[PDB]
Amino acid sequence: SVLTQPPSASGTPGQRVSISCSGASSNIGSQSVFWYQQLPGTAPKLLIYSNNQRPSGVPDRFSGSKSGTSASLAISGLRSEDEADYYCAAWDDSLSIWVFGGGTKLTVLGQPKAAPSVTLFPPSSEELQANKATLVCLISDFYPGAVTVAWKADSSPVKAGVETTTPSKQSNNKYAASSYLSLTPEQWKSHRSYSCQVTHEGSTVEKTVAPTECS
Amino acid sequence: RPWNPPTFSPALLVVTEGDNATFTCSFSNTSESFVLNWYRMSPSNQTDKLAAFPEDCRFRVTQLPNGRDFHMSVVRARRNDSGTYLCGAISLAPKAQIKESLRAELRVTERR
Amino acid sequence: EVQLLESGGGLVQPGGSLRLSCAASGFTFSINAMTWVRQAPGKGLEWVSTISGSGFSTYYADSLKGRFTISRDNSKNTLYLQMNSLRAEDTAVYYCAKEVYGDYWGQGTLVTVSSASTKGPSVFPLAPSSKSTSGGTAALGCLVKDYFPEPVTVSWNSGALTSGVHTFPAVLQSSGLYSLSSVVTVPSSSLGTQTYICNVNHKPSNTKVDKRVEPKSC
Ligand SMILES: *[C@@H]1O[C@H](CO[C@@H]2O[C@@H](C)[C@@H](O)[C@@H](O)[C@@H]2O)[C@@H](O[C@@H]2O[C@H](CO)[C@@H](O)[C@H](O)[C@H]2NC(C)=O)[C@H](O)[C@H]1NC(C)=O
Ligand SMILES: *[C@@H]1O[C@H](CO[C@@H]2O[C@@H](C)[C@@H](O)[C@@H](O)[C@@H]2O)[C@@H](O[C@@H]2O[C@H](CO)[C@@H](O)[C@H](O)[C@H]2NC(C)=O)[C@H](O)[C@H]1NC(C)=O
Ligand SMILES: *[C@@H]1O[C@H](CO)[C@@H](O)[C@H](O)[C@H]1NC(C)=O
Repeated sequence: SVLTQPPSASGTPGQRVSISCSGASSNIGSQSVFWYQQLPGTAPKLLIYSNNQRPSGVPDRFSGSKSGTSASLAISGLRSEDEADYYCAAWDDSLSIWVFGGGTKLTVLGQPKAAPSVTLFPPSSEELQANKATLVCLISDFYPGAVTVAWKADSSPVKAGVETTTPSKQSNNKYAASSYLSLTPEQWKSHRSYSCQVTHEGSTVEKTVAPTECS
Repeated sequence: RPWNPPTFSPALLVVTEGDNATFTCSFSNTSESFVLNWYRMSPSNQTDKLAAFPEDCRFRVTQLPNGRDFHMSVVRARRNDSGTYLCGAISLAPKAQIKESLRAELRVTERR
Repeated sequence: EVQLLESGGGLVQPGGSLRLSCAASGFTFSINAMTWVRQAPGKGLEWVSTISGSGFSTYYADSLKGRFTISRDNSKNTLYLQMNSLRAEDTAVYYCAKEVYGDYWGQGTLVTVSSASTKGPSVFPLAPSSKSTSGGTAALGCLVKDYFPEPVTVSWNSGALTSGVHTFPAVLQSSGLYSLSSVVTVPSSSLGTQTYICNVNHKPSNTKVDKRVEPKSC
């Protein structure tokens, strides 16, 4: 993109952060700058129009400015809910196009720590009757949004048949992640127990299931 | 006594030479003594009046049935119509006073 | 007030074509410029095209090389995007938006450009038990296995239950099929009294599955 933005920006709760947008005389220099907020899992929304005006619904903690061929979005009183991708955009009168900036991921560091909740589901009766077996390790309510997942079958590490998602934000502003271990029914019944072990900030929560035990 | 200015939308309108371009001016009047003007900013940085409601022929203003909104249309836009536009509500009574909208931009492009 | 609703998304083969639609309400469509923007998974927004209210002015991203045509029908309050000679790189969410600058956006529709086959999901319950109970609350879920293409959406109890819900991102398995899970935290006292059903929608296969998640007695 011909509007360049920093790829990342960060602050801690209550602080003020600024996100820059750099362009040229044919765009930012001669045209209005607009900004957008894109929260995780959602469509963009208009945040600032005409360099510095807020649509209804946008709080006054968000402001925009422009000078020369550069523009800036400022966010005062940073909150967890502000974690999102921010884009600037403007018309370019040399090419007769609309241009979005490359986008800036805003992270809000220093939110309250929260250890993960872990729920380990054994294969369903229904799935086993369909000749398949999936262990489902669901991980929720944690902050910071980074975990490591390890699987065991009776104390030995398993790496084959594991798929894990990257943490993403929940409704309540904490993070969640998921991990799956795919087995055949025979493999499922081969071991006394299986465990999902989740490491978060150097500490670990482990959940166990057993084929002989209704879990 | 305070009163709110008109709003003027959209913030940016892009059209090719020969098309029409319509802005919307919205005004919550508190009485019936008012008039609505449509302006453009001159090179001089001065408001040039284009049209009014109630009532060159290329700039038209139309009052909608809802008793709030007005369509302000450039018919057969030209490249040199590119610039900054606004609307203004004039209270006629009890005190003659103008309140301007925010300004919006029109960009009129060359037909490829 | 303003509403924008995309349709026409889904799976298309490379070199194929697809027409997207966007139905609009809550504003005067005939005088309003309308726009398409797209976004590839994990990437930035990319403006595609804008059309004037009349249809007589259209603008396009240079990168498209005239493979796309924007059009509208003011009679029906509908915007269109004709996309031809589709390549893998066109795989993205396509958003309809109002104005050149997008004062309002639709939720988007995912276009997947692939020669792989459609497959609807198998849905399995993730049943609550003492082992998914945390005192006054309990977790239950649904496993949505082996579908293609994206996306699946999940609701609970037909949208009456939204609090405590989390639907995870999909995993892409080595099979080339996707799987995801949805979980919900509910009062542990409700496990015997309240039915919980996950509603799984897979529009690319015209499939919907409603799976009852019964508690285990252990
Ligand atoms: C707010 O103004 C509307 C519009 O008023 C008309 O247009 C103005 C520009 C000005 O020329 C007025 O003198 C005009 O009457 C008022 O709406 C109307 O009200 C009258 C009386 O009820 C009705 O006969 C007309 O049909 C209406 N016109 C429209 C287009 O709605 C409205 O009453 C004003 N509101 C207040 C609080 O005074
Ligand atoms: C651009 O607008 C002209 C003018 O339209 C008139 O003025 C507008 C502000 C609005 O009040 C319209 O309802 C009016 O019709 C359009 O030309 C007129 O179109 C009508 C209907 O087709 C026709 O009967 C008239 O003869 C036309 N008048 C003139 C001066 O040519 C024109 O079609 C518009 N161009 C577009 C939409 O591309
Ligand atoms: C606006 O441009 C037109 C040609 O597009 C020209 O005829 C007209 O004179 C211009 N306006 C002025 C300079 O008054």
